[PDB]
Amino acid sequence: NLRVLLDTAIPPSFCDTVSSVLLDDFNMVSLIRTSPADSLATIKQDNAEIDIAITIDEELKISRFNQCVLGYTKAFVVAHPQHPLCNASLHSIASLANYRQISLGSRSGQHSNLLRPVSDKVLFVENFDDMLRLVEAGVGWGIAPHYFVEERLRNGTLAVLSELYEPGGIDTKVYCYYNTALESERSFLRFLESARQRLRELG
Amino acid sequence: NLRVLLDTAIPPSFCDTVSSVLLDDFNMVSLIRTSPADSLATIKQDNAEIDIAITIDEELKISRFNQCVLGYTKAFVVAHPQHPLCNASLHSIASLANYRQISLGSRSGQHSNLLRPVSDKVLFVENFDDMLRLVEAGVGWGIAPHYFVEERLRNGTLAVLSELYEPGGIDTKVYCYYNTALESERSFLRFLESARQRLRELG
Ligand SMILES: CC(C)(C)c1nc(Cn2cnc3ccc(Cl)cc3c2=O)cs1
Ligand SMILES: CC(C)(C)c1nc(Cn2cnc3ccc(Cl)cc3c2=O)cs1
Repeated sequence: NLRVLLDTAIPPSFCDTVSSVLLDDFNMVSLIRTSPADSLATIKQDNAEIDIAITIDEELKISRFNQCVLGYTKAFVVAHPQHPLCNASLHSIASLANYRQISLGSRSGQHSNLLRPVSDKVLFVENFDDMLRLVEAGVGWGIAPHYFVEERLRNGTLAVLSELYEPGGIDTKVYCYYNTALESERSFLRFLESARQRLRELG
Repeated sequence: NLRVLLDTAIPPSFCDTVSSVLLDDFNMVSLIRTSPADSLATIKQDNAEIDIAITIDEELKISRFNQCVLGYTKAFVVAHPQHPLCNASLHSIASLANYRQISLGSRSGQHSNLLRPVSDKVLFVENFDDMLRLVEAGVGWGIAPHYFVEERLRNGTLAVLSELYEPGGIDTKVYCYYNTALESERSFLRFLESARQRLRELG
């Protein structure tokens, strides 16, 4: 019986790539979604008995847990197209610290360097849906995964601010945190191989 | 008159891409090499009067300085091919904390999250040459830029440990830190455009 944690920044297309592989080898595979803000916090509770976390969050090192890289994924800074930063201050880039950010909150109340808010005017939410709902309402700007802003950018509901900072979207590593135990069995290695190929072609 | 800082992790091929561009627009262009460990430390001294830093090091935000991404570059974990971690513990990956690291020292004595050593047994050096000299001598392992370990890996002098952690080498963003002043003049934007194209095709 195996527990796997995917944060809500991992496209749910990926979430199949593993699932088809892991059931070849394992009898029971439990998939658990979490805020990227909650991914590392969670696996650090032993009682949670997580054996794999796919998350964008980075941490020096965790107890009974090895890190590797599965691949890369995109994120944009988005705001309401009428937003002061659309074009008028767009070239400014570092203006973001002065406008209100819609940031993912953490249950733990504290954040990594990566996912810590950058503005002093912050409004915390649990998930990317809440974030973008508020961002469409012109309440603030936010950083969301590509799969969450695809539709809205085509619709013109949302506008990108990040293109000058990082053309093509903000490249973000996807880490695999894995219980040290798995490091030997060919099963885990099959999963990595597939998972890597299967997220390579999603670019 | 314009001062530009390239850390020693930026391939010196790149270091031309800019230089050909910047002299179209500027009359005097001063190129300054620094340890990636010293790049941000340096520009934070106003008396240094740096107007651009190309560095792999990341920092939340700097005074009178905006950040953007020029592109990506490779880094490998290397050790002497006889090294205990070649193959015998290679799959271990997190063993690195237990073997001696050859880390870039900083003049400032302190390091970013990114460039901070990961082993407790550290041996600091000024530059990647010293690092690899010691790594060939089997004294410890180290993380070096691709351009520095190309030859030695073909020669078999050095071996990669990083391939399971991150197939293809460790992707590392190259940031451009730029004095806020430049954000308006078309000159800087020409430089970014070129610099981005010119580092894209170096992959
Ligand atoms: C603050 C600024 C410049 C906009 C950046 N911040 C990050 C760090 N960061 C944060 N939140 C994210 C959420 C989802 C995803 Cl998919 C990625 C990120 C991310 O990289 C980078 S670039
Ligand atoms: C500790 C470990 C797992 C091996 C990693 N550390 C980094 C962070 N890091 C550090 N030193 C570097 C030097 C040159 C270059 Cl080109 C890149 C790096 C780098 O990414 C990543 S992966």
